[PDB]
Amino acid sequence: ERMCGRMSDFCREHKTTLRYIIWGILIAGYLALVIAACVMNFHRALPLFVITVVAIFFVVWDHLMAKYESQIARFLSPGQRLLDSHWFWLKWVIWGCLILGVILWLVFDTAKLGQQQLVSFGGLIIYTSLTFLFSKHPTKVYWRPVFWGIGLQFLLGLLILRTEPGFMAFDWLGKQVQTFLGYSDAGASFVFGEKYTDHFFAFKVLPIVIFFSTVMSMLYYLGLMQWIIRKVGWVMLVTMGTSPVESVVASGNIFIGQTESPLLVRPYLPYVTKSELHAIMTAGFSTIAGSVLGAYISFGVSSSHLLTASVMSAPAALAISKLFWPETETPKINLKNAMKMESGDSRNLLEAATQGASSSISLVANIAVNLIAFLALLSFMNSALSWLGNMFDYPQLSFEVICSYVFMPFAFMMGVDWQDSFMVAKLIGYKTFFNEFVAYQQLSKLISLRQVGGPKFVDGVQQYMSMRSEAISTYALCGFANFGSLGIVIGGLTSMAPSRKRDITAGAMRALIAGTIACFLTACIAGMLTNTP
Amino acid sequence: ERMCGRMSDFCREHKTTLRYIIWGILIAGYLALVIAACVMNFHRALPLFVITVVAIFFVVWDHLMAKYESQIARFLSPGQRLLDSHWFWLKWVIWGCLILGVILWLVFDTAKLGQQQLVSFGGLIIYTSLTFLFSKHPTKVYWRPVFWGIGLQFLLGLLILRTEPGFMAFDWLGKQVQTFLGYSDAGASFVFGEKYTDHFFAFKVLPIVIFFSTVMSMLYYLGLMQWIIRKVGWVMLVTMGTSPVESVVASGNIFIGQTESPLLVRPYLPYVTKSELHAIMTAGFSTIAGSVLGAYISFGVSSSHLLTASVMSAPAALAISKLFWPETETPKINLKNAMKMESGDSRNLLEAATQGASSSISLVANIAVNLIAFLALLSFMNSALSWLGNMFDYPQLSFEVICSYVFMPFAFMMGVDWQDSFMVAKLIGYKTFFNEFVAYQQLSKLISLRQVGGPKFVDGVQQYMSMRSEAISTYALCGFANFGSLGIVIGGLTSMAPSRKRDITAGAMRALIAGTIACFLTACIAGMLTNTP
Amino acid sequence: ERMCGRMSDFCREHKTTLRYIIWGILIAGYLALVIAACVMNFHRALPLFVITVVAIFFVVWDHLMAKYESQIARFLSPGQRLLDSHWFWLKWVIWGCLILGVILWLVFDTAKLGQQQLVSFGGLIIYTSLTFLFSKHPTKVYWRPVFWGIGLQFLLGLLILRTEPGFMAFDWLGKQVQTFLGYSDAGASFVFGEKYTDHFFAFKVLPIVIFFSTVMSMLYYLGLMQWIIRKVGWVMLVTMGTSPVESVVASGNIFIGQTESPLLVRPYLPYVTKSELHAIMTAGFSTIAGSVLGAYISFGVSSSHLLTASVMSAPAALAISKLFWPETETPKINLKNAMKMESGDSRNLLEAATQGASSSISLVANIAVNLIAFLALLSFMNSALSWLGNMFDYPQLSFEVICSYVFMPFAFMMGVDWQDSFMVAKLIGYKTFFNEFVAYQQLSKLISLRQVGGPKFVDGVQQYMSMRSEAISTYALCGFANFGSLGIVIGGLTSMAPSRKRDITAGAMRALIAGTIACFLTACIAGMLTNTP
Ligand SMILES: NC(=O)c1ncn([C@@H]2O[C@H](CO)[C@@H](O)[C@H]2O)n1
Ligand SMILES: NC(=O)c1ncn([C@@H]2O[C@H](CO)[C@@H](O)[C@H]2O)n1
Ligand SMILES: NC(=O)c1ncn([C@@H]2O[C@H](CO)[C@@H](O)[C@H]2O)n1
Ligand code: NA
Ligand code: NA
Ligand code: NA
Ligand code: NA
Ligand code: NA
Ligand code: NA
Repeated sequence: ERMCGRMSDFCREHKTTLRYIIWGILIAGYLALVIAACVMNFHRALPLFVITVVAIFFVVWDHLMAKYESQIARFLSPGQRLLDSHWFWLKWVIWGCLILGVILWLVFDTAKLGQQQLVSFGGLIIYTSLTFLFSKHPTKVYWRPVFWGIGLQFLLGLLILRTEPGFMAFDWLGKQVQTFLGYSDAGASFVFGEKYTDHFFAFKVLPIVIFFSTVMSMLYYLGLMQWIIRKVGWVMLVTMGTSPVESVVASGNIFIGQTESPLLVRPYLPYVTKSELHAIMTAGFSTIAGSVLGAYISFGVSSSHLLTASVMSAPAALAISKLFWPETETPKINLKNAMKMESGDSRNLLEAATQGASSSISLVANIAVNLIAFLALLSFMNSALSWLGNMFDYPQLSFEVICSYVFMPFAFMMGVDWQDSFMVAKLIGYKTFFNEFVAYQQLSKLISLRQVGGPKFVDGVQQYMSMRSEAISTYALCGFANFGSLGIVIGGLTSMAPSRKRDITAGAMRALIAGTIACFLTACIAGMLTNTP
Repeated sequence: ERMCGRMSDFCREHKTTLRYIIWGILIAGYLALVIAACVMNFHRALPLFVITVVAIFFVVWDHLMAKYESQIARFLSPGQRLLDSHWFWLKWVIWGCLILGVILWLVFDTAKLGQQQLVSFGGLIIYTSLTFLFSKHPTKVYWRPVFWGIGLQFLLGLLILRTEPGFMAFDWLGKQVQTFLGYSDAGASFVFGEKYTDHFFAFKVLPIVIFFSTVMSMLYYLGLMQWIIRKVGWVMLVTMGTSPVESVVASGNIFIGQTESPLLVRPYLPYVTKSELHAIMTAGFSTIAGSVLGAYISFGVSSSHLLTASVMSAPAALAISKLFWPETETPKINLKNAMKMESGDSRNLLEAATQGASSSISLVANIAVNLIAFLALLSFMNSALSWLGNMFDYPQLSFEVICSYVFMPFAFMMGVDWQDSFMVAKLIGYKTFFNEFVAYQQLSKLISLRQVGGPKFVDGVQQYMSMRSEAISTYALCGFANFGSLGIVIGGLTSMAPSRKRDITAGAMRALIAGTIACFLTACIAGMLTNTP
Repeated sequence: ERMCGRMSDFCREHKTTLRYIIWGILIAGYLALVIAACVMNFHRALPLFVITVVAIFFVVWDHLMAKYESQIARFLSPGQRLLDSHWFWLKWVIWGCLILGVILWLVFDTAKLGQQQLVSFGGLIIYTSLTFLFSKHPTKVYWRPVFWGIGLQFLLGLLILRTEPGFMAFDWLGKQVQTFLGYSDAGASFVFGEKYTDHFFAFKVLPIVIFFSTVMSMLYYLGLMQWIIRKVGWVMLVTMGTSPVESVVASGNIFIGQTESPLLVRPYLPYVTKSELHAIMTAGFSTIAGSVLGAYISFGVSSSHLLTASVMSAPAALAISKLFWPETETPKINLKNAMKMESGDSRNLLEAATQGASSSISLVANIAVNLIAFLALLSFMNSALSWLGNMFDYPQLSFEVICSYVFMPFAFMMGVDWQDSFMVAKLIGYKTFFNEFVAYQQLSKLISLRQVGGPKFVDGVQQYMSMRSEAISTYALCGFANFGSLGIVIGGLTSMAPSRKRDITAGAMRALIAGTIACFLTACIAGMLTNTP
């Protein structure tokens, strides 16, 4: 096999040029398809052209930043020095302008919108004040992250809610997800037959969770998920001044669950501080995963609001975490170590899909069993309370009634009107004691009732509430924060960092409370920008 | 935060009084609700008053025993010394009176009831004699536990079967369980839709198992389960004279499965003797769990008889275990170590519920798969036997026919009449080779046939049997003793005590046989007290 | 208990004779039943007589070989020496006769059958040549296994396809399996109700997998599976000259999956060579398991062809493995060590059934989830391609179209006609990127369409293809070779042999390719013997 040896030697000699040429040919073929499509018809091929353009722009941008990082940093340095020199007096001017802007916005927009929006702003202040009073180290508070996190939420809300471009963008983004979740019906129909709709939740909704988990694993293998995570984490790190580890985890928890987001930084967990560990747990409790997003949309919950809430939950989580548990130690991990995220042990795309599918088995099983147990307990509790309430000739006592009268102040501070605050309080109670699947199920019921158009009151009982209240409830309920999740979060994090078991347990409860506050903070910002129809 | 530090110092200074006062206020509030309910109406609030009274009585009782244990023991000592002094002659009088009482009961009650009850008593003697002949150490038999265990069963049967108070109490207790298992329909309806009744067993019965497992975990967290276990174990220990470890496990196996009852004593397993290890396995094989109780009731099996059999199975298990495998060593574990039972790692009630729910996944999955395999094998075996039986012009040969002609003597000794003994033998065969889900399914069929009222014989084949025979079959089938369970029992116990693998394997088969004998012993006692309608 | 001690002493003294006599009595009873059945009627009892006769023959044969092995080997030795002496010249005569026979068969049978059969023979040559060119060590090729493996396939095909006895035998064997898979309906009906047919695949097909897995475990406990494996492995070892380890694994992969066949040789995995490890993986990828056989038959795929393909896949796997990755080291494991296969830790038959049932849980769960994900991805890909294809006014672009135009040459070489080659290529694509459940589902659709008798072309689109093409597709698709299975195969084999992780990864890709080639080789042989109707 002398010829074979010569071929092997030739391949070894010019390995780099051979593969580079092959990739170049593939790129040229793709560009040829794009240009030909535009030539035949442009209006029909516009989205393909747009996707190609943005991809080219980002690839060129990333290459330039990597290659010319030193030159750009040196070029920026003189301006930074000048700003540092004049900052001692310029800080008052900047702060005064920002305060004036906030005042003007309240006077000319919030007051015009109505009283409820002002109450939302007041609740935002009150929640922040309460977090300060009950802080771990009230004296040792670094206020830069708190203000920046709130400001970033306010800017995101303005761009996505009060501007036609952002409103259109997220409405389009939500509609694509709604289209994407319909593909799972093909697999559900075969496995469970054409009668799979006889059992809606089990045979139609859970397959959506399976399909999304598969896609998320495929994206992780390709590396797009990390690409977005790094881009977002840099913004939060630069503006807020947080540690790289917590910034990366917060950015990654937008798309990933509480139990799989810390895996983005596994080696460095033993060396993190208590504050960073608290922030990690807080971020997990203040967000949802991309696998369960489709199920909530299938119920009837707005896709745009869910996406907006998930994005806004990261800066709030870090801001509340820093205020609730500030940093009193020296961080050890650096930016390069945090940003590098180890992809899984998948040789090819299809193997990644199988791994994602297999992981979804325990996910759906636990979801189904937990729902069965919780609803069974709820029915038992309601029957028992009715039995106890009949002694005083009040047989209507129920878990809902107690929660409505208990969690009412929390909803009123978020800007919900007096009548609907009692209805939102029930959803808050469902989320706090059970999981958020129950709360969104009840919320979907109310949304459907309103869309039907039936009477708003029957026998003196309110049947549905306003559209604005539904939006606020959507933001407040977007989280994995429940008393039950405390144990599994602790167990998983100890399994990843056995040496830090003592520290993990200490901050878990504070993190669980911080996550709920962060969700409420997002709801307050949504409430003060939405209008009363 | 000087004020915060002062508040923290104040809380630390009087931590004990602060929490005690809070608990006192809660207790006062509960009492205020109870008294107010009684004032408004007494007949309507009676059960709440009763529950409060018994709870107060037990709390006071437990506190007094804990505080005044030494004084009470010293007060009792003189009487014990006097009894010991006169016991050498007083033992004959007591034994003679007990023998005379047994004779009188047989003559004036059993003979009046009929021949079958006398046969039940004879079978009770015969089973005990057979256990003695095939004992491990026939010479080294301690007869106190054997007689006390049988006597306790006889007293329990008299109080629960032949007295209006006990009969009413357990009928009421069974009805509450029947009400309790209906709450799972709320969760089943949502997960599996309103058509969940199209698939009865999978979508309605298994959720009952999930719900009960959840409740059992919640009770274990609160500590009620241990409270009852200690109370029962003390009675068996004091009367029978068994070791604390086996007494606790036997009392706990009334409510818990064979594989989770030994966890009540995990640390001390390596130090137990062979006899105690045999008793532990025997108790597991002679009882059922509280999670599968609802499924059996859903089939149609009597709730009262199931509860009565579960209670009566513990003294029988210990009695047969001691006789079959008596003690020839010195026990090491003491009472205080055995009674202390380590609760699970659950921070709150809701976390306990989630843990109980998660554990039920493997339970229902194994149940469903095992049933599919066993019934498929049963159909294959019956077809093969019919194929083989046709050679001799007898195509009716089947697994049922062989079992009916094989296990008939065991049922006749339990007091079943000649005609129905062949029908009970089939159920015994189903339980021995398959699990007890199959046997109870067949028993429910027969119960439904009788309740319908159709012909008792069609084409010369008996369709159903008497009510008394159904009760006896209910007692005999209440156990986890099957050839398949031998492996999983050994594996789980080795996993808990790796060093004792050699001892565990040796006694597993004897324990499996002892459990079946104990179940038969309970059935014999039930048969000799029930009447022929 | 002096009598008991005497009985124990008597049992110990003559333990061997006591159990031997008991077994003899049981054998005599069985023979009495057989003879009596024949006496009453012979034609009705014929199959029982046949089974008894063959069992007796094999038992006697095995005993004689074990006892008289040395004498037989010595008796054969002189002939072997004489053949070795004259082999230097006799080899040319034997080889020439074999070549002449092949030529005569082609001229007088293949040419008569038609052109397509000749193309199948050409494809067989071409696939072998390609494996030679891309071999790991082309110079160090041992050609004995390659020719013997192909020859054994040719002989098996002749006996099973072109002879009435073999054709009848495998048709009968397939029909028995079809009867055997109907027994699972008994368990499915109870667990999932009488409406279990509303969801065909989940509630009827998967239980078949559960039932077969249970039966396979029971057979493994009894030892029949090993008995057949040794008999087949000896034939392949003697004729082909392969190592005992790979021969045993190849014979065992006919009945067992890729992940459980290596367990037949667990201790010796660290000591195998690279070539043997490659052969093990190749055999796993070139065969299916007996648990999934029923599901494929339920779809509508021929049982006889599936059995024939599974048998023919072992010699092909070894032949291709040796050619693709020949041996350049010295094997260490011997025949006695390889043949001894350690049965599982099952005390009795029923425990084995439970263990087999439990293992099937993960099997069916992974199957269902993988199918849901793959079909969902397929729908998404097709929609995306249609969206991209509309730019060029070609909205019919799809995964099927691309695969049809890509994998066409592979199907044409196997002997499929021009029109049907494009249809077979789609099935090949489904098997390569997804699993073989999808491909067989599509194949069953085509088979049903043909059996209906509808038009073969509608709107110029072929709806179904010939019966011969369906057979060829059946042979080509019989394998577990897919890109996704690569990871799980590597993980399982590393878990069994941790030290060989580096070697396992290197040969996995070559093994995956070899398995597909082996499946194609079987299809080519089937194509050249089947006739065009
Ligand atoms: N991808 C994940 O990690 C995930 N998804 C769902 N849940 C759990 O399911 C519950 C309800 O959806 C949540 O509270 C979580 O505890 N976890
Ligand atoms: N809670 C438990 O431990 C449990 N419950 C059921 N089973 C098993 O399920 C089988 C039939 O119910 C029993 O024989 C047991 O082996 N075990
Ligand atoms: N018994 C087994 O080992 C088995 N059975 C099925 N599969 C997997 O299921 C997939 C489709 O059946 C195959 O590719 C295998 O990867 N494995
Ligand atoms: Na999240
Ligand atoms: Na949130
Ligand atoms: Na039990
Ligand atoms: Na029992
Ligand atoms: Na196989
Ligand atoms: Na194959």
